[PDB]
Amino acid sequence: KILVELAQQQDREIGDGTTSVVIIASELLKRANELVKNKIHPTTIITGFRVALREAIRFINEVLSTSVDTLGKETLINIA
Amino acid sequence: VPSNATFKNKEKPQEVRKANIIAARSVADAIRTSLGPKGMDKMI
Repeated sequence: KILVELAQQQDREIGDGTTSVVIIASELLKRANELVKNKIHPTTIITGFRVALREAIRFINEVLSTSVDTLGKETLINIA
Repeated sequence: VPSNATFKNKEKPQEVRKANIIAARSVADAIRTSLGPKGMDKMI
C-alpha cells in the first residue's frame, strides 16, 4: 500500500511522474535486498542513499538549462 | 538430615512461574531488536 499511496501522492504535488516514481522506488528496494545479505545495517544503507541524494539534487541544479534558449519561446510547445 | 522438617507440596506454582517467565521473555525478544540507534521499526 506504500507505492499505492505514493502513486496517488505524485498526482498531488507535481501531477506527473506517477510512472517513474514507482519504478525507481521499487528498484531502490530490489537492489537493497542483496545489501542486507552483506549484514550491512539499514541505517548504513539509508545514509548511503541520503548522502548520494543530497549530492544528486545539487548536481541537477548545476546541469539545468535556462528557459531563454533562442529568440522565440520554442519551449512550451516542446514541454507538452 | 532428610525425611525431617517439611516436604514441598503442590509444585504446580513452580511450573506456573516458569511458564510466565518464558512467555514474558519471548515477548521481550521481539522488542529487543528495536533497541538502540541500530533498532528497526515494527509494522503491525
